[PDB]
Parts: sequence; C-alpha cells; structure tokens
Amino acid sequence: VSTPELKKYMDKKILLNINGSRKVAGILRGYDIFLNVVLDDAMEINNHQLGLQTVIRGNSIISLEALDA
Amino acid sequence: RAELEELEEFEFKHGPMSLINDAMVTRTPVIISLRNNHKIIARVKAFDRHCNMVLENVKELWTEKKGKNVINRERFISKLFLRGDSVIVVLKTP
Amino acid sequence: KKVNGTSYKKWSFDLPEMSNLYRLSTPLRDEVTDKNYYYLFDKKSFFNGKALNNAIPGGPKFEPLYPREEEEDYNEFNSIDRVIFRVPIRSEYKVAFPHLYNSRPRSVRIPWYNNPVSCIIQNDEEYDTPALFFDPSLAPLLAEEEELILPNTKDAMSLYHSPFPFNRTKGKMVRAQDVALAKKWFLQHPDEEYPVKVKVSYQKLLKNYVL
Amino acid sequence: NGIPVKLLNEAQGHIVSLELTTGATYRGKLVESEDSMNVQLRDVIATEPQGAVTHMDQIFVRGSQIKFIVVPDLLKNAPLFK
Amino acid sequence: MVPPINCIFNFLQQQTPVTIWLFEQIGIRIKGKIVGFDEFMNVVIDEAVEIPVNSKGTPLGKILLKGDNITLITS
Amino acid sequence: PVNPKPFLKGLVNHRVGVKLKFNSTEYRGTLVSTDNYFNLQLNEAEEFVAGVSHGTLGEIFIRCNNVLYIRE
Amino acid sequence: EHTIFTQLKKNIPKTRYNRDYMLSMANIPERIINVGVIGPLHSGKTSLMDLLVIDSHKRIPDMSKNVELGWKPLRYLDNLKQEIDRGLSIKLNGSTLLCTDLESKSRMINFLDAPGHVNFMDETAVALAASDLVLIVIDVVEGVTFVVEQLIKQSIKNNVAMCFVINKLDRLILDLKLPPMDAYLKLNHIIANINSFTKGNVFSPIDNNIIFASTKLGFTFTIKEFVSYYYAHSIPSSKIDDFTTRLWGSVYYHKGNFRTKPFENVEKYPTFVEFILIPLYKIFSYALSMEKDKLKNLLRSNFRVNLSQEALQYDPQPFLKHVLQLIFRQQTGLVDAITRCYQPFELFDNKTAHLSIPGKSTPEGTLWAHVLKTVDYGGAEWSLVRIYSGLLKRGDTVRILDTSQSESRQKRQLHDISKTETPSCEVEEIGLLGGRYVYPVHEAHKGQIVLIKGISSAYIKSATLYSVKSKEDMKQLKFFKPLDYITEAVFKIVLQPLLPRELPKLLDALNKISKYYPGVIIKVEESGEHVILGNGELYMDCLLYDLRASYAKIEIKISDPLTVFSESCSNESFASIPVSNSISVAAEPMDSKMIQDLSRPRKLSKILRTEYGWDSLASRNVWSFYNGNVLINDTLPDEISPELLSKYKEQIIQGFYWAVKEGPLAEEPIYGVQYKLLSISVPSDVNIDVMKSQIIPLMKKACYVGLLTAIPILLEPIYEVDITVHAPLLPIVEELMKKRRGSRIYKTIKVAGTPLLEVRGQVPVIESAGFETDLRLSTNGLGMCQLYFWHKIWRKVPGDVLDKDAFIPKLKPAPINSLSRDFVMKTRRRKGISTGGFMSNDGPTLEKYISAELY
RNA sequence: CAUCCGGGUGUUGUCUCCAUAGAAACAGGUAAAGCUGUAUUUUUU
Ligand SMILES: Nc1nc2c(ncn2[C@@H]2O[C@H](COP(=O)(O)OP(=O)(O)OP(=O)(O)O)[C@@H](O)[C@H]2O)c(=O)[nH]1
Repeated sequence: VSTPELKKYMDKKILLNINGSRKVAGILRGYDIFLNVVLDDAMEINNHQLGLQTVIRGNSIISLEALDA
Repeated sequence: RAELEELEEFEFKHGPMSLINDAMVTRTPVIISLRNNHKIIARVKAFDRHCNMVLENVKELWTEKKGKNVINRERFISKLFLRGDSVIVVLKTP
Repeated sequence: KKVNGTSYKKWSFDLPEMSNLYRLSTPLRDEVTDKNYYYLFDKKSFFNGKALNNAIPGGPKFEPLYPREEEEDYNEFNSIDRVIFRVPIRSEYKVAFPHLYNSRPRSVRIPWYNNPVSCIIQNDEEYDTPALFFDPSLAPLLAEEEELILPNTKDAMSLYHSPFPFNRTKGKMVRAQDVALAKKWFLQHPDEEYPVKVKVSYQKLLKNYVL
Repeated sequence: NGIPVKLLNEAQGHIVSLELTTGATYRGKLVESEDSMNVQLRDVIATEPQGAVTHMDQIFVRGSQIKFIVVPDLLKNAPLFK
Repeated sequence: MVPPINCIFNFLQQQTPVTIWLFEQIGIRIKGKIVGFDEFMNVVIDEAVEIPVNSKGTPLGKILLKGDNITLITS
Repeated sequence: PVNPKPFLKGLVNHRVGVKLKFNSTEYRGTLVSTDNYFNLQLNEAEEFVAGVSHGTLGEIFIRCNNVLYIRE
Repeated sequence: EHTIFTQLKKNIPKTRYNRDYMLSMANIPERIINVGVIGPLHSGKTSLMDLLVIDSHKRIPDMSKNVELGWKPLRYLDNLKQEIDRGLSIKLNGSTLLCTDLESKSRMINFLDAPGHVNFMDETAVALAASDLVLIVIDVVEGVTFVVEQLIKQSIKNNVAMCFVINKLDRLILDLKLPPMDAYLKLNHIIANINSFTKGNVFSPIDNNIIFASTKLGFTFTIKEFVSYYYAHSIPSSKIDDFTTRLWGSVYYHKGNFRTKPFENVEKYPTFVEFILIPLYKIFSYALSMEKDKLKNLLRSNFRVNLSQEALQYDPQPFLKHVLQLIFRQQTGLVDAITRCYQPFELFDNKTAHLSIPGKSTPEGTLWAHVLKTVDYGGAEWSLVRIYSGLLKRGDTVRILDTSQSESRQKRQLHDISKTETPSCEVEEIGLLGGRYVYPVHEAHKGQIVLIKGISSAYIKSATLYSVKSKEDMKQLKFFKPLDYITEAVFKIVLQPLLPRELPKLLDALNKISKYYPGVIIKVEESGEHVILGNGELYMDCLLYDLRASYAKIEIKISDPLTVFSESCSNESFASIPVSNSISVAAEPMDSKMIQDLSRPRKLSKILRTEYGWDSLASRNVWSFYNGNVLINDTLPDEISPELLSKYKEQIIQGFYWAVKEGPLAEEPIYGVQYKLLSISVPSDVNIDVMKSQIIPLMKKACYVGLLTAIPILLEPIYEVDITVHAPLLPIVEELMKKRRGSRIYKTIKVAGTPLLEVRGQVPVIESAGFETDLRLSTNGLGMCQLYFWHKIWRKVPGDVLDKDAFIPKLKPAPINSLSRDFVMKTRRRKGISTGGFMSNDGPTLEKYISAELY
C-alpha cells in the first residue's frame, strides 16, 4: 500500500546487494511499490560494467546499501 | 463470491485446469512429479484453485540414497492430502 | 418513577415534559444567559466595586469599606503636569481591571474576561435553518437509519442552552421559599427606558443580594 | 494490523539488531520501516555469515529477506500492547 | 522520477539490446530484444540468446521469459 | 504491440518447450491451453533432460511456479 | 539523591502510560515532537490540552465531580490563581505526553499551551520558539480572524509546521444551528481562508493537517481517525486511502459498493457531509433529543460502543459529551495528524538557523540549549529550556548567555575569525512539564524541552546555555537571538511603591516580573519613576496582580496608563549646522513602504534599497542603518570617498545609535527617518580616542538639529483593533469610535455563517485606556474587542509640536493640534528635562538658532 | 464568634409493596446471547 520512501536515496550511488551473494552498483533514478529499482547502470562485483541504464526487480533485492552518505 | 466461483469453474473447464477436472470425473490412476523427487502415482479425489489434491490408493516413488548408492523405494498409502507448491508436473497415463 | 417517591426529595425526568416546562417558564424567568451580559454585573465584580468604593450606573453602592484617606500630596509621580488626561477614566474601568486602574486594591477579587455568543432562539414552526446570519462564499456510516431532525430536537437544543434548572433533566428538591424568581430579573442589568423608581428598586435588590 | 510491524515501527530510533535469510546480522539505529518490514538503519555494523564484520552508514533492507529483528528490552514495558 | 513500468515501455519502444539475469541461477544469462509488456515484469523477448557466464554463445530461439524469474534488465 | 498473454493465446495448438526450477529439465509438447496465471497443458510431452529425450509422458499439465521460460 | 526523587514522584498523578518508557523514548530524537498549541483568544487550546492530559492520566487530583461530568471545563494547565480566577490562560504552562498514533507508534510530545489573548503574545512567541510544530486552533464560529492569520504569518517566519484544529463544531451544530450542508460549507470557507493566509503549503482534512474538534463536548478527530474507527469493517484494506481522499471536497456518493462517483444524482449531501458531518449531527440529535434506549441500541450496532448503567442517567450536555467520548476514542487522531504535519527535520535545521544564524551543528563535543522562558511552575523559579543538541545531566555546570549578550558575542567571534567564560550555572535539578507538576529527571536530551532549576541567576528573559570542551567547539557555536515577541510592548505604566521604605522589595519583584513575564520592557527611570511597558491593559493588570499579591506583597501605586511616543518628521531638513564644545547632519522622512519593510553585503543591500524605495546607486552605497527602530544613516556628502577621515565608520555611528535610542523632543526614541551626513569638519591634530568621543556627542547633536529642521513630530502608536460584534450593534460600535479622538474603521468583515461582524480597526493606544470594557458594556456583552500591536504601526500625534500657545485646560483632554505639543511637554516633564509647571522646548546650537532662522 | 430556617451521607431499626433458592457446571448435543474470520515480487502456494 505504502510507497518505499527512497527520496533520501534519489540520485545517489547505491550498492544493491542482490540474490545469490551477488552485487550491483549505480546511481538511483526511480522506484515503485514493489521495490523495483530504476538506476543508471554500473559494475557487477575484479570488476566490470554492463549496460547503460538498469531496472532491477524487487524480489531479487537482499539490500541496497548507500555508497554516498 | 458465488459468481466469482462460477467464473473460476468455467475457466477451469476451458483452460489448463480442464484435464485434471476430467481425470477427477473419470477417476483414473495418474502420476504427479514433485519438488523433492517424489513420483506420486495416485487416484484423484479433490481439486481447487491452488492445485491441492486429496489422493486415494497412493503410491509415492523416490530414492533414499547417500552416495555412492542406487536404491529405488516406494510405499502404499490409503488416503493422502497434498499441497500445490510441491507439484511441478501432473500427468495422466491412459 | 419520575421521583424518589412521596418524600419528594429527588426528581428525574425525560425531555419533552422538561421542554414544555421550560416553555411555560419563558415569560417569567427570561434571564438572558449569554454569560457576557453580566460583564461588570457578576457577584465578584460587585465585590470588587464595593472594595474600591466604585459604582456602575446600574449597580449597587456601599459604605466605602476602608478609611477614605487621600493625602497623596502631589509628588513627581502623580502630578498634574506629568500625567496626561486624554481618557476620562471612569469607575466602570476601575472594577473591570481592579489591579491596574485602582491603585491600592485591598481585598479585591480577580474578575472574568469571556468570549462572544452566537445563537438563534425563535418562536416558529421550522427548525435548524440559517435565520439571520450572513451567507458563505460559494457507504455512509448511517444512511436511512435516521432522518436527522426529530420532533423533540427542536426544543432539546434550546433546553441544553438554558439556565440552571432546566439544563439538568434531573435533580434535588428545594423549600419553595427557596427558588427565588425575582432574583433573576433584578440581577439582569435592565436600566434603559424604565422609570427611576424601578431602577432604584433594582439597585436596592442588587445591594441586598450582593451583601 | 500486524502487531509485530507496529512494534518494529515503535522501535524506530532504537539500536535494533537484524538477521537476514543469508545469516548476516546487522546492529544499529533503525531509521524507517513500512507495512512490509522494509527496514532502514544508520551507523550500522554488518556481520558476515562466516564471521568478519564490516561497518557501514545507511543500509536499506527488504522484509521478505529479513529473518528476525531484535528490539531492546525497554519496549517490553510499554505501550503498543495494552 | 522514472518508474519501472515507464522504463520497460521505453525499452519496448526502442527495441534495443537487452541482457537478462535469471533469479536463483548465476551461471546462465539471456540476451535479446524486448517485444512485450505486462502488468507484471513478465515480457516477451524475440531474438534471444542464452549465455554461460565467465566464472562465447549458445543457440536459442524466440522466447517469453516469465516475470517471477527475472533479475536484471538494461536498454 | 505483441504482449505476452496474446502471444501465449496465439501459440495454442502448436509446439512448445518448458524449462524448470531446481533439478532443471526441459519439456517438448503440443500446447492444448493456457490461462492468466500461466499454468500449462501439453500433449505429446517429451522430457529433454538437458537436451536429451529421456521419456515421452504424453498428456500432461504443468504448474506455473516452477516454470522458467517458453520456447518453440 | 534517590529518596528525594522517589518522594517527588509520589507527589504527582500516576499516568496510564509508563513514565520510565517516556523517559527512555526522550533519549532518542525523532520520537519527541515539540508542539505549541496556539490560537486566538478562547479558541479552547487550554481545554484541548486538558483533554490530552485526562487521556494520559489514570486519575487527576483536583479533577472534581462537576468537571468529570463535563459542566465546568477543567483547564489542567491553568495552574495559577490569576488564571484560574481570570478565565484566561496567562502564561506558558504546557505538559509532556507519550501518545500513540492511528497505528500505535508511540511518540513523546512536548505540548505547550500558549495563551490566546493577544496581550500575551509574548507567551505565544515563546511557544513558537520552543515548538517545531504549532497546533493552531480556531473557533469555527469567529472564523479565521485576523489574529489567526497573523499567527500563521508569524509562524511561517519562525518557522514551524502548521497543524490546524478547527474547534467548536458544537457551536455550529448547536448554537448557530446550521444545517449540515451549511456547516460543511462554512468549514470549507474556513479552510480556504486558512490556505489564503498561508503562502506555500495547502491545508485540508485529507493529508492529516486539519483536526476537527469541540473541546467543550470533548472530542477531536481527523478524517483518517474516523475512518479507522468506523470505516474498516465495511471496506477492504486496499481501498481505504482512496476512500479517505474521496471524502473531502466537491464529491458525492450515490448507491454503490464501493463507488462513489464525484458528481452526481438526485439527492445532495456530499461525501464529507454523508460519511462525517451528518453522522456527527445525528449523534448530537440522538444524544440530546432521542429516547435513550434507541440511542443505546444504535451505539451498540453502528459504533460498537456500550453505554454503562450510570451513564444513561446523565443530564443532556454531560451525557452528550460522554457519548462523544465513547464514539471518538481517546484522542490519537490528533496525534497522528500532528505526526503527518511534522516533516520532520527538513524544517528543523531552517528553524534553528532562523533562531541562531545558519552554519553547522556539533553533537558530542558540546551540548547547547535555548533557555526560552523563566517561569514559576512549582512556586520557585524554573527555566523552560529546549536542549537543541547534546545531553544535559543533573548537577552539570553550564555556560549561559542572555540574548542581549548574543549579537555582541557573535561580533566578537567574527572578529576573532586565554579562555573566557563570562557567567556560569550549577544545574540543581531538571524535569518535565507539566500542568500541575514537574516530573523530575536526571538527563536532559537533544530535542526535549525541560524545566531546569539552577538556570536564572545569570540570565533574564531568553538565553543560550551550552557546555563546550575546546576552542574549535566554541568557534563552531552559535547564539540564539532574542525572541521576536511578536506584538512588541507599547502600553506604559509608572510604578511607585506606596511606602518607599519598601522600594527594594518592589525592585526585587520587578526583576521577577521582567524574568517571568518576558514581554515587559521595564525601564527604571532617572527620577525614581519605575516604568513598565506591557503589551496592554489586561497583561499589565495580570503582571500587577502577580507582583502586588505574590512576588512583592506591597501596596503599590500605579499611574494612569501612558504610551511611549516616538520622534519623527514630516518635511525634510533645511539646514545642516554643526556643533562644537565638529559634525553637521540632517534627516529626511523615510518612505512608508520602506519603513514597513524595515519593521518586518553592500551590493545586495543596494539592490534591496532599489527594489523598495527607488533609491539611486549613490544612495545605496552611502547607507548604514541601525537599531531596528527604524532609522537609516547615510554618508552622503561629496568629499567622503576621497577622504579616509569619513572611512572608519564603526566608531562614528555610536553617537547615531545613542541619538536613535533617546531623541531630542522627549528623550523618547527616534523612528521613521533617513538620516544624511552633510559635513564632518575634523581638524588636523587627531588624538583618535578624543576625536571619537567628541563625535559620539556631536553626532547626536547633529541628529537632533536635523530632526528639529525637519518639522519633527511625536508619533503615537496605534492599536489594531478586533471587534466581533453581533451585526446590528455595529452602529453602536461606530458611535463609540466616533466619541473618542483618534480611531478608524478600516473594514467591516462579515464572518461566514454567524451574526458576528468582525469589524477590524485602528485606535491610538493612548486613547484606548480600558476601551475593551467600554465596548463590552455599550454592546451589552457582545463583541469581545481585542487590541494589539503586531504590526508596529506608528502615526502622527495630530498637529504641530513646538507651539507655546497650544491649549486651554489642564485637567481635561486637549484639542488635536494642541495635543500635538501637550504630550511632548508632559513627556519632557516626566523625563526630567524641563524646569517648571510652565515651560517650553527649543534646540541648541548655535548663534541664537541662526538668528531665529534669519527672522 | 453564635442563633435559628433547610440539606445530605452512612450506621441502624421499624412500618407499606416487589420478591422467592437451598445450590449449579463435567462429555459434548439442542436453543439463544457475546466477541473473532479465495495462488502471478514483501510473509500461507
Ligand atoms: N461552545 C463551545 N465552547 C467552548 C469550546 N471549547 C471551549 N469552550 C468554552 O470557551 C472557553 C474557552 O476555553 P479555554 O480552554 O479556557 O480557552 P483557551 O484556549 O484557554 O483561551 P486562552 O485563555 O486565551 O488560552 C471555556 O469557558 C470553555 O468552556 C467549544 O468547542 N464550544
């Protein structure tokens, strides 16, 4: 019912901890009620980039730790 | 609620939940695969939205196996309820 | 069951009867119960006046209650040429702000300072209407359980608004030598277009009360 | 409504503890939660399932992947319950 | 703000190279072009190609990948 | 323009193959019918054990939740 | 240490929530909402606070039978004899309450009951300063009065989150007897008015900002609260927010589970009216009018609430109140609304900047608190202090700075950019508010407002306390400004004590008064004539009572009430002539708009000037104003830019400051002037200090001369005047206005859906002198006047000062031109400037006033 | 300071109306009363 209040994390670089001990990085662009993240694309954790902009699904997210304070 | 139920029934009759219904009506022996490696050869009794099943004359088939080993075991059960999330593929052997 | 019994000590009613009683009374005890009416006509106010040896044109007067001793004798404070007499500074004031306008207030009670009133009291058939206001600019928890206005409620509100006796639908009983009715007319500040004798009488009554 | 959710909400501001499905315990000031336990924390440590700890500023967490959330003993006394 | 649905729509409009990661499955990925859109994340994807991950290519036709097992999108 | 559900509908009375979650095994059979929840019903279902036809089950009904993808 | 604490705890009401828990919560910020309940006179904010208190506590001590029943209101936060007896709340006595929300997230709330009566805005100001959210309350009936608007404006300065409480539905239901539709319309109108008053935000029942109430009958609610209680049975959890949204506005509901289409068919009664107002009306009618059994049945059915056996036998009004209480439960809705309103902490930073300049905080290294008010809660003097950052433990030795010593400190810091802590304070005990007790606590914490007992000796009125541990910390630190006690004092009174054997006692009491009432400029004059500038009559009276009864206990003489007049000119100056024991200056009357702006970086300043009064670039360059009086000081000759003699200004303007403080005409301050330097004939032999000293007198003299030249005037202040009469008594009011000298009716505002002509006005404070009482008597207890000064609006005292003929009578009031002078002369006499019962005014120097201005 | 003129509250006893058992529940049946309840990403498909 309630929207996830990620207005503090808008336009900030976030370490998205996702399923299977995996990780994604990137600046936050948008979101919705399911927790489906819209972010500008970055590397997968030595390190290598894929894509320009990325849209991560809600269920996959274990965490999204803020790189920028 | 009643209307909704009716609609659901209609859908079942039409779409993918028709075959199962038919089987139930006929009451033939059918095999059911599962998540935990259990081939359930059984007679169908009940049916709902979630693909839960009340089963009669039930014959489960698995393999109790701590390797290296090859054993095939199977047991008879008189009456057995089943949950839908375990089920992957149900098949009717003619 | 509307009383304790034949002792006639406690009484306890329902609404319609009470309303009727109130209506009957109306001619006799129309004491105007907008609290603000009595600004500078409360008992407290009267007391203050008495202890200040000060009047209200309607209100009672007394023997001054302390030794009337002047002899302030014109200091740099309270000279003629220092203070400025723009305002007439009537007695009306001196009691309405006893601690300021009267200097040396011995035994003077703090009075009230209330809000304004806005009401409709009418003797007509229709109820719950905007009579003489100004106009504005521009499922259900109950539907059809009720229609909002009954038949009693026309007078219920009035009763609720009312003076002491009636606002309560129950009570205790009182010696009939009790229950002064003339009281409530002589308290009510009346003095405009009555003859002087009447006014005097009213004043006397007030004095009697007040003491 | 979910009384544990309510409790969690109440705790907001406290130094809560938080273990996931992965088995990684966090401990820190709770910032915000929702109907679904979509937690945030501040000044939070992060224990790896194997052992090693890692400090971090602002974590967000998703309730579905949260296992159990430890609240301090103060909230036992009052006042959500009755 | 730019919602996920909106993003998906944009991608569809574009018909650009998309690289999907599978849920609870690290070793396999998909790479194609978005054709469809649904109320859920479920979308139909023509010109798809399966990829074993560098811990190359493999043959794969036209596919609709179900919404529940998605992880990544990019376009 | 082509959404998934309509594609699925179109693909009725035609060949399809389905992949599964844990212990992944491909299928191959002619599609009988489908619904909004994506539960499937196939005829002549061959079992591709990672691209190896193990057995022919025939007339089968696939539950939606273990399914990975649909292919010709 | 412990025993005493226990004893203290014992002497107090036991609370429904646990106090320990509250204390614990108060450790953690974001769980402490500081709210100031603030409104017009008799909004019923105190009453509301009382309700909250009641809800909180198990049983309250002085809560008698009658109050319980619901006849007399109980104001638990009246406290003091003054207030109990007066009918007005008269100081800031709030309280601290752990409250749950709709969805019970417990949160501790520092509530503060501001007084409504205008003459105590001091207290309101203090509340605002303290509080980060401000519960505005409004009387439905009197509507959004000017006062409310003013408050809103002044709260958007502060700045603060504005939760509104529309109190007195009961009065539109019962007194005005509005049809429900009519009531709804009225409410809408009120909301619109509120919005208009506001600049940025929008207010409505949706989005939890309005809170509808009636404290007499004892129920507050928000739409959301209502929905929670009595629209969760009927609807699923998904479509509840939507429903709520639908509820407000031009929206209708024709039969359909669960639609609800905006507009429309056959019958009227909108969604709001339908699902709320109508219900309320029904409740009222059944509560009063219906047979009891049926009502009970209804309440069992529709609301799921049970009338007890005793409650059935209550008298209507009390009974009604009880019913309402049963319906709308212990007021969590209000709390929820408050929570929704407060952002939070987006605003907080801004607010703190406003109070104490922008910059950045320092948490662990140093604690800082705003000593806000000194008060007398439990007899002894406490200090209500908001700890802004850090945590202040019992017995800690603490720095202090009265907000007089604030600007200076800042300046010093700037200049800087051996250790020297000027005063100190041992914190003897600390506790919470309030109502009728201090709950004593060891730790003060960042966020919470608390009464501290050691804090007093050093400070008066307002202060900053802190505890630094370094030079860096000190540097970081900022100091709060003095509170803009919105109304600003005007109304004068001169004390003597009757038996001057006890002048000392009076002095002692006077200090206390100054501390305790913080809107009290108490000037001690040269001639033993101790002076008190109150906000106004009532406030002054209250203060007098406090002094003459409690804080002194002496027979204390009291002058007829005066006002401070101030010195300004009509024409411009005509001859800058210097003085010697050598500078000459001359002044122009400033533009009205500019003055107004003043009342409410050089390039920037210039730009501002240009925007305001159409001033040129040179003019912009020259200026350097002072005091917040206001006067403007311009360096506008020819030679000054080449000259470095006119350079080094910081010293030069001291004289100007002095002049502004104490004028020529009355030693009564200067106002509304643009001063212009025309010549500064400094000699060759400097001796710098001496020169500076000379300038300090000389500048003042020059200013005086300029004023004299400029056809100077005393300015009276004016009271802006609310009058809420019954419509047909407006003629009476008009007549009354006519009767006195100065007065004016700007606009007769018809209040929506009442008989009340809110007839705003202007009245000179001097000719007020109990005006309120006069108004009330004449208008037979109708139209509560209110007089005030928020605007800081001054005006000409009619006619020409410096005319020896003037007037006829001594004891009587003087005519208007004549009065121009009379006041001035009397003021002079009061000061101790003139010599005699007959005297005059004239300004040296020199040359016989330039040969009487060349004849 | 006191004097009347009135008043509650309980402690009791006495006079006129309304009552009316000498004990029931276990195990669950019958009948009523009092509250609690439709799988596609965050809980149970
Ligand atoms: N009709 C009506 N009267 C009310 C209502 N609320 C309060 N009052 C009455 O009006 C007066 C105002 O209540 P208070 O709480 O004393 O007002 P206040 O907010 O303290 O005003 P200040 O004294 O200026 O602080 C009281 O005598 C109450 O009985 C209301 O909702 N309706």
